[PDB]
Amino acid sequence: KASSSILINEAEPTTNIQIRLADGGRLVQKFNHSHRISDIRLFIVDARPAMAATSFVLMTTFPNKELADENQTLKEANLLNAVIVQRLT
Repeated sequence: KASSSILINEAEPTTNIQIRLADGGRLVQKFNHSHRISDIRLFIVDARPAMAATSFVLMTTFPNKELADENQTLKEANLLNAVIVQRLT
């Protein structure tokens, strides 16, 4: 089952990415530093009813860099910003 319930524990430091829609839509995504952004694929697929065919992108603001994962933990990307911004257009 797509993660979907990816929630940030209230006892450990984890990264949380939020996504807003240019049409007045908003979604919250919480990820763990030891997880792989690949998990987002199942999560998105779970709530991918409208995104079905929407051009979107995910990027962080602090360092101002384009997302970049791999497959292992999330911090391994060296970009663990904790709070990232995702745009939907």
